[PDB]
Amino acid sequence: DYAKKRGWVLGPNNYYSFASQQQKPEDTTIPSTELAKQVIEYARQLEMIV
Amino acid sequence: VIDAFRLINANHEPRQTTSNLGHLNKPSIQALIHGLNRHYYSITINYRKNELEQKMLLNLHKKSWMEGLTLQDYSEHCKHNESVVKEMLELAKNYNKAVEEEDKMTPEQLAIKNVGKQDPKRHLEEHVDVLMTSNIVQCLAAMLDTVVFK
Repeated sequence: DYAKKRGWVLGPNNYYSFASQQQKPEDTTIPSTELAKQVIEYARQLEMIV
Repeated sequence: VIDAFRLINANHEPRQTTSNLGHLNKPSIQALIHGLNRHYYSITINYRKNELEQKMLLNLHKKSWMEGLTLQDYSEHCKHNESVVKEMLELAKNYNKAVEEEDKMTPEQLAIKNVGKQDPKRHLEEHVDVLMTSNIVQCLAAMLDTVVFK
Protein backbone atom coordinates (compact mmCIF):
# COMPACT_ATOMS: atom_id res chain seq x y z
CA ASP A 1 0.00 0.00 0.00
CA TYR A 2 2.76 2.47 0.90
CA ALA A 3 4.56 1.76 -2.37
CA LYS A 4 1.24 2.38 -4.11
CA LYS A 5 0.92 5.75 -2.40
CA ARG A 6 4.35 6.78 -3.67
CA GLY A 7 5.30 7.00 -7.33
CA TRP A 8 7.04 3.62 -7.62
CA VAL A 9 6.91 1.48 -10.75
CA LEU A 10 6.46 -1.73 -8.71
CA GLY A 11 8.64 -3.93 -10.87
CA PRO A 12 9.70 -7.48 -10.02
CA ASN A 13 9.03 -8.56 -6.44
CA ASN A 14 10.78 -6.16 -4.05
CA TYR A 15 12.17 -4.48 -7.19
CA TYR A 16 10.96 -0.90 -7.72
CA SER A 17 12.72 1.83 -9.70
CA PHE A 18 13.11 5.27 -8.11
CA ALA A 19 14.05 7.04 -11.38
CA SER A 20 17.19 8.54 -9.86
CA GLN A 21 18.19 9.71 -13.35
CA GLN A 22 15.98 12.81 -12.92
CA GLN A 23 15.67 12.81 -16.73
CA LYS A 24 19.44 13.51 -16.86
CA PRO A 25 19.02 17.02 -18.33
CA GLU A 26 21.33 17.25 -21.36
CA ASP A 27 19.40 19.32 -23.93
CA THR A 28 20.86 22.78 -24.59
CA THR A 29 19.48 25.45 -26.92
CA ILE A 30 21.81 28.48 -26.53
CA PRO A 31 19.49 31.05 -24.91
CA SER A 32 20.29 34.13 -27.00
CA THR A 33 17.73 36.89 -26.39
CA GLU A 34 18.91 37.13 -22.79
CA LEU A 35 22.52 37.24 -23.95
CA ALA A 36 21.82 39.95 -26.51
CA LYS A 37 20.04 42.09 -23.92
CA GLN A 38 22.90 41.58 -21.49
CA VAL A 39 25.44 42.75 -24.02
CA ILE A 40 23.46 45.77 -25.17
CA GLU A 41 23.13 46.76 -21.51
CA TYR A 42 26.87 46.55 -21.05
CA ALA A 43 27.19 48.92 -24.00
CA ARG A 44 24.50 51.25 -22.64
CA GLN A 45 26.12 51.64 -19.23
CA LEU A 46 29.44 52.01 -21.03
CA GLU A 47 28.44 54.97 -23.20
CA MET A 48 25.86 56.88 -21.14
CA ILE A 49 26.85 60.04 -19.28
CA VAL A 50 27.09 59.33 -15.56
CA VAL B 1 40.51 77.26 -46.83
CA ILE B 2 38.69 79.33 -49.44
CA ASP B 3 37.31 82.81 -50.06
CA ALA B 4 35.62 84.94 -52.71
CA PHE B 5 36.78 88.42 -53.70
CA ARG B 6 36.06 91.44 -55.88
CA LEU B 7 37.90 94.63 -56.76
CA ILE B 8 37.58 97.99 -55.00
CA ASN B 9 37.95 100.96 -57.33
CA ALA B 10 40.08 104.07 -56.81
CA ASN B 11 37.30 106.25 -55.35
CA HIS B 12 34.30 106.53 -49.07
CA GLU B 13 33.31 102.93 -48.47
CA PRO B 14 33.37 100.28 -51.21
CA ARG B 15 30.07 98.71 -50.17
CA GLN B 16 27.00 99.63 -48.15
CA THR B 17 25.92 97.94 -44.91
CA THR B 18 22.44 96.82 -43.95
CA SER B 19 23.18 93.82 -41.70
CA ASN B 20 25.89 92.05 -39.76
CA LEU B 21 26.25 89.50 -42.56
CA GLY B 22 29.42 91.17 -43.77
CA HIS B 23 31.23 91.43 -40.44
CA LEU B 24 31.48 87.90 -39.12
CA ASN B 25 34.84 86.57 -40.38
CA LYS B 26 37.76 88.50 -38.85
CA PRO B 27 40.02 88.65 -41.93
CA SER B 28 43.42 87.02 -41.53
CA ILE B 29 46.68 88.90 -41.03
CA GLN B 30 48.23 87.49 -44.21
CA ALA B 31 45.30 88.50 -46.41
CA LEU B 32 45.38 92.01 -44.95
CA ILE B 33 49.12 92.25 -45.50
CA HIS B 34 48.68 91.24 -49.14
CA GLY B 35 45.91 93.72 -49.88
CA LEU B 36 42.59 92.68 -48.36
CA ASN B 37 40.04 95.45 -47.78
CA ARG B 38 42.36 97.90 -49.58
CA HIS B 39 42.24 96.77 -53.23
CA TYR B 40 39.70 93.93 -52.94
CA TYR B 41 36.96 92.90 -50.54
CA SER B 42 35.67 89.50 -49.52
CA ILE B 43 32.20 87.97 -49.90
CA THR B 44 30.49 85.37 -47.75
CA ILE B 45 30.47 81.85 -49.20
CA ASN B 46 27.40 79.62 -48.88
CA TYR B 47 27.42 75.89 -49.53
CA ARG B 48 23.67 75.48 -50.00
CA LYS B 49 22.64 72.01 -51.12
CA ASN B 50 19.49 70.44 -52.54
CA GLU B 51 17.80 67.28 -51.31
CA LEU B 52 19.46 64.71 -53.58
CA GLU B 53 22.93 66.11 -52.91
CA GLN B 54 22.23 65.78 -49.20
CA LYS B 55 21.00 62.25 -49.67
CA MET B 56 24.07 61.05 -51.55
CA LEU B 57 26.60 62.88 -49.36
CA LEU B 58 25.19 60.87 -46.46
CA ASN B 59 25.29 57.69 -48.55
CA LEU B 60 29.00 57.71 -49.37
CA HIS B 61 30.35 56.32 -46.11
CA LYS B 62 27.83 53.48 -45.94
CA LYS B 63 29.18 49.95 -46.25
CA SER B 64 27.21 47.04 -47.65
CA TRP B 65 24.77 45.27 -45.37
CA MET B 66 26.71 42.00 -45.24
CA GLU B 67 29.67 43.70 -43.58
CA GLY B 68 27.40 44.45 -40.65
CA LEU B 69 26.77 40.80 -39.84
CA THR B 70 30.22 39.36 -40.52
CA LEU B 71 32.18 37.92 -37.65
CA GLN B 72 35.98 37.93 -37.47
CA ASP B 73 38.33 35.03 -37.88
CA TYR B 74 37.97 33.77 -34.34
CA SER B 75 41.61 32.72 -34.18
CA GLU B 76 42.61 36.29 -34.99
CA HIS B 77 40.19 37.45 -32.29
CA CYS B 78 41.90 35.34 -29.65
CA LYS B 79 45.37 36.34 -30.78
CA HIS B 80 44.42 40.01 -30.56
CA ASN B 81 42.93 39.58 -27.08
CA GLU B 82 45.95 37.74 -25.71
CA SER B 83 48.32 40.29 -27.22
CA VAL B 84 46.53 43.22 -25.59
CA VAL B 85 46.27 41.48 -22.22
CA LYS B 86 49.97 40.61 -22.34
CA GLU B 87 50.51 44.34 -22.82
CA MET B 88 48.21 45.26 -19.93
CA LEU B 89 50.33 43.09 -17.64
CA GLU B 90 53.34 45.37 -18.03
CA LEU B 91 51.18 48.48 -18.06
CA ALA B 92 49.76 47.48 -14.67
CA LYS B 93 53.26 46.93 -13.32
CA ASN B 94 54.23 50.42 -14.48
CA TYR B 95 50.99 51.84 -13.03
CA ASN B 96 51.98 50.46 -9.66
CA LYS B 97 55.50 51.83 -10.01
CA ALA B 98 54.02 55.23 -10.89
CA VAL B 99 51.25 55.62 -8.30
CA GLU B 100 53.81 55.13 -5.53
CA GLU B 101 55.19 58.43 -6.79
CA GLU B 102 52.91 61.50 -7.13
CA ASP B 103 53.42 62.03 -3.40
CA LYS B 104 57.21 62.37 -3.47
CA MET B 105 57.01 64.69 -6.48
CA THR B 106 56.79 68.46 -6.57
CA PRO B 107 53.46 69.89 -7.80
CA GLU B 108 55.28 71.38 -10.79
CA GLN B 109 57.60 68.39 -11.30
CA LEU B 110 54.61 66.19 -12.17
CA ALA B 111 53.75 68.30 -15.22
CA ILE B 112 57.16 67.24 -16.58
CA LYS B 113 57.12 63.67 -15.24
CA ASN B 114 55.18 62.80 -18.41
CA VAL B 115 57.38 64.00 -21.25
CA GLY B 116 59.15 61.23 -23.11
CA LYS B 117 58.02 58.66 -20.54
CA GLN B 118 55.09 56.30 -21.08
CA ASP B 119 52.12 56.94 -18.79
CA PRO B 120 50.35 53.78 -17.59
CA LYS B 121 46.97 55.35 -16.81
CA ARG B 122 46.07 56.70 -20.24
CA HIS B 123 47.28 53.62 -22.09
CA LEU B 124 45.29 51.40 -19.76
CA GLU B 125 42.20 53.48 -20.46
CA GLU B 126 42.70 53.18 -24.22
CA HIS B 127 43.34 49.44 -24.18
CA VAL B 128 40.39 48.79 -21.89
CA ASP B 129 38.07 50.69 -24.22
CA VAL B 130 39.41 48.81 -27.26
CA LEU B 131 39.16 45.35 -25.71
CA MET B 132 35.71 45.92 -24.30
CA THR B 133 34.19 47.41 -27.47
CA SER B 134 35.63 44.74 -29.75
CA ASN B 135 34.52 41.86 -27.58
CA ILE B 136 31.03 43.26 -27.05
CA VAL B 137 30.54 43.73 -30.80
CA GLN B 138 31.79 40.24 -31.66
CA CYS B 139 29.59 38.67 -28.99
CA LEU B 140 26.49 40.51 -30.12
CA ALA B 141 27.09 39.59 -33.75
CA ALA B 142 27.57 35.95 -32.83
CA MET B 143 24.31 35.84 -30.84
CA LEU B 144 22.34 37.81 -33.42
CA ASP B 145 23.45 35.42 -36.17
CA THR B 146 22.88 32.38 -33.94
CA VAL B 147 19.23 33.43 -33.92
CA VAL B 148 18.62 34.90 -37.36
CA PHE B 149 19.81 32.02 -39.58
CA LYS B 150 17.60 29.19 -38.32
